[PDB]
Amino acid sequence: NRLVVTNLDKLHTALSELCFSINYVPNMVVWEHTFTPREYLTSHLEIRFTKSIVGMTMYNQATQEIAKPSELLTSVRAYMTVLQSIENYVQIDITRVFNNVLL
Amino acid sequence: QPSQQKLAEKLTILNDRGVGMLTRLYNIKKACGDPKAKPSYLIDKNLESAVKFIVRKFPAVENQQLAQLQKEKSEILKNLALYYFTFVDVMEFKDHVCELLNTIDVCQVFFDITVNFDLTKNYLDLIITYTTLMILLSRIEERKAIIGLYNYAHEMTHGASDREYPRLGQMIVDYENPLKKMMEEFVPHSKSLSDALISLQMVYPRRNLSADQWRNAQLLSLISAPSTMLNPAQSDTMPCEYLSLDAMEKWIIFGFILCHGILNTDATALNLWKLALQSSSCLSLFRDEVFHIHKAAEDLFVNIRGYNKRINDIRECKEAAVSHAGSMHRERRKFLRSALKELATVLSD
Amino acid sequence: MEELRAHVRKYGPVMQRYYVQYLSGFDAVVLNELVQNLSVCPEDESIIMSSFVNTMTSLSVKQVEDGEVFDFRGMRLDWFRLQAYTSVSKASLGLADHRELGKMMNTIIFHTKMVDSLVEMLVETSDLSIFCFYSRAFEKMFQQCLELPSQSRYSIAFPLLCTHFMSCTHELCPEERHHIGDRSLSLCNMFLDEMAKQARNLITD
Amino acid sequence: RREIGILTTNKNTSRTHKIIAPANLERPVRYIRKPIDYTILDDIGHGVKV
Amino acid sequence: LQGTILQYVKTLMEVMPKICRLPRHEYGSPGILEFFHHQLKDIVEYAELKTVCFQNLREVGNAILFCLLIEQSLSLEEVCDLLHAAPFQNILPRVHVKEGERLDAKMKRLESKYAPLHLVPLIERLGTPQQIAIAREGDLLTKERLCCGLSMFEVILTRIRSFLDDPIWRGPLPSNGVMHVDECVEFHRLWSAMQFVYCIPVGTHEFTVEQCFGDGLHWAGCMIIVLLGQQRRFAVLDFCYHLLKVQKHDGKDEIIKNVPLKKMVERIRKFQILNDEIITILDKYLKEHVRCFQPPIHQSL
Ligand SMILES: [Cl-]
Repeated sequence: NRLVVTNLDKLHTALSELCFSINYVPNMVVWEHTFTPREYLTSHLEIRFTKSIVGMTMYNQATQEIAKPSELLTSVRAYMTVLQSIENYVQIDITRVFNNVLL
Repeated sequence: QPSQQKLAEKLTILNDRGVGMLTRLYNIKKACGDPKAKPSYLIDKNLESAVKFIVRKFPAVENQQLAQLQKEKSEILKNLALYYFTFVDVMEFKDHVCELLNTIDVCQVFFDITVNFDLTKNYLDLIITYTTLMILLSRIEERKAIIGLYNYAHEMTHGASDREYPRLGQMIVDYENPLKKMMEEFVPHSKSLSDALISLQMVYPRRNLSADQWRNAQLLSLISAPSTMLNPAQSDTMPCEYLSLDAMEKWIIFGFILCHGILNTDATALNLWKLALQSSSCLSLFRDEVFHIHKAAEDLFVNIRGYNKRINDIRECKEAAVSHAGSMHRERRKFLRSALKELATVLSD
Repeated sequence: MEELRAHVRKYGPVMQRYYVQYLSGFDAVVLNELVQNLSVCPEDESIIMSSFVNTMTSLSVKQVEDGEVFDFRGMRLDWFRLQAYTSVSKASLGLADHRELGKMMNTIIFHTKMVDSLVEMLVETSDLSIFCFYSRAFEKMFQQCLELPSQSRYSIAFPLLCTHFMSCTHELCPEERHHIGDRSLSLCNMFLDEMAKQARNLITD
Repeated sequence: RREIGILTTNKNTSRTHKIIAPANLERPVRYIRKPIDYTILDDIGHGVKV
Repeated sequence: LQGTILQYVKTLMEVMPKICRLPRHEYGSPGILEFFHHQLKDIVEYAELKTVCFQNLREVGNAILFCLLIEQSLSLEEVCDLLHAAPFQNILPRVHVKEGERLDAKMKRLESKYAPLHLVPLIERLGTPQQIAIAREGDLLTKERLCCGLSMFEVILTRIRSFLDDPIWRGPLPSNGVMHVDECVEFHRLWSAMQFVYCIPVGTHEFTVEQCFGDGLHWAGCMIIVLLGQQRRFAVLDFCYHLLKVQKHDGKDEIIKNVPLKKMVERIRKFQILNDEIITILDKYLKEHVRCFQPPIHQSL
């Protein structure tokens, strides 16, 4: 039943609602300056993807611990699947953020 | 010579000028309200004694008190000239308005918002701009100190007082309680002003209805009568249909104060004023500077003899505004979200 | 409100076309029918009213198609002037005895605005530059919008409102213009950054 | 590639800056006092002279 | 679409009430619910609505979903291929620039380091005409992928639209010369009746529409509406959305014809959310002159 609301339902709905706003207008002109909302999203996704990848490596100098490469790769793939879906909501090229971050 | 009085031109130019003056005065009030933005001569602990002297003796211009002021005379003239000559421009604006209002009285002008919309609207805008400008001025507490300091520095530089000071000093004092002064000043304006304001009964009341009544009329619905979607949306009072309710409310509230006589003689005028008094608790003087209606109106009316019936009206209207206005406006916003959503969507389709 | 404003800006030519036809093909007929039925009015007034009719008839949809910039400031000020001439006491043409003339003319003036004043009309009826002077409330409303999923849909309204800020300025106070300008840019940037950060946070989750 | 190519179209996605400042920044204008002038509308419509 | 769905749409459009007005707020939400129950009784009681109509739509939805999701997987596959191709294809990521260095200075210097890995130039230097030609062809196949500048879902949708040429999807021309309002002669109106049915709460031990068909059902129904350009009129004229709107206003809660109103409007909101997401997605991927009207004309001319 759709009345039973999962955490993922809440996150998914909140994401789609907000992306409607971010994708609503290609740009706006405020005092002759041009602002492009999607470019704020692109930039943050690049930085966040980088941040999460290094995070999921779980590297600790002092204890000499690090993630099993297979487990890191599994998580990176899940991330990429979710990130790819953003193209459903916003006129952004996620391929090029993948390129930027992963290379 | 009534067709060479250039009312349309004079009203347009003065109305625009007044907005500019309100904007300039707004910025003086904010800067002088903020101790970090105030001119340094008003903060300085050394000059406060010289300032106290000027303020107490204002407007009379004339020592160990002006000792500190003596050496800083050129800097005072330099840094207070912007503020001083703004006050000068407020006075000149006032003189121009008073002259135009007198001319209109003499011309015995027919005023009807549903007929000569532009003439009526401009006439009312100017009176309200004038009124709100004088009230705003009265809130600039440091205005005497500023005008004085500039002039006192002027007379110990060039010998005598500034050209405009005598008349400026007088305006400051005469309008210290701006609405009291203006109520007596508008006695001769009262006939034409009440005529213009009374014409508002054809618009304001029907524009000031509830969300419930908006639903009954299916207000702004394009689809309530499907066969009329091609037919133009029109009335014989087009500019009246979108004229700001907020603007009208100020016209009514201040306007009827200015021709108070009509509030005792005319029930139509009284009931109009009260409808407006029931709808808000405060009005916008300019931007975020607000005027608290019922307190200020009571203060004025308690000091006049023949209007000690009006205090009851004000207080009854005050309670209604505090109790019911909030919720009435809340329901309007709910209705408008639905109506604007549906309207935007149909129009996009 | 922003959607309605956007319709007016995008489909301006639609509105101009409709109202140039209205002015030329209907308003001009009824105004002519009314003016010719006036028995007595001075030359100054008569020159003005015939110029209304002349202006309206000389319009065509072709001018819209060609993308011409219309100007009716003259016509509107003349109606204002005519109001003043016909409203003073002992006027040879008394507007109080010709109420239907004023009502017809006010309609016609609205029509001229639908041609040349659509940008100005949006400012008149919907400017919200006021938020510049209620910055605390503006930001608080934004936060409240973001934290409520069903309202965050509309969060783009806040950066869009920043475009209004310049409308609050006047040629007689240029001292404040740049300060208000810089405020509109700073707020727009902040709103768009915060919207992006929240989408980023939801994606991470 | 030819077979899958039949099912493709160009994706109209491009990159730009977050904020683009105008080519020319607005010049700050100095405040000059000038008197009320009732003639500035005489050339608009059917004007009347003093 | 042109077979069994068309057949049932044509059938149900006739069973559908000729005219159905959205009752004014004043009647109250309970009465509006009762009104819809009565007006849409024959759609509600239609025995094969789920077994045939919802079933066939779910299949359309699942098919269109498969295309979207397979394109996304392909894009993920291509981007990973290209990342591994990069070192042999001269493609370098942006490098960090310390103070006193230039971006162009180090990028050229890093290009020198990985020059022995640049495949085509090396073979052009040391390989045979046969080797060179194969490498040149191979390089072109490796760099030119769909993710680089091409997409498919738009083409999928554009082509499905051409399957809806039958006159009963859009119906007759509007009486008012603008749009239908009270008439039920467009698909979106039938979908609104179907939505009414699936929003009705069922027993606590009964399976729901979402348990039986999942999202595919709504993807199909919404796809038809979008491709017919009926999504704005659906948003305005939908029965359930109207009931939700009025209930929000009056806050009444009654059990009308065994349908607890509060529960009903809660479900409507859930499907409204889903529909808006789907419609928005379809519109996004589906990335001029408008019909103008005549102002009144005087008898004079
Ligand atoms: Cl500010």
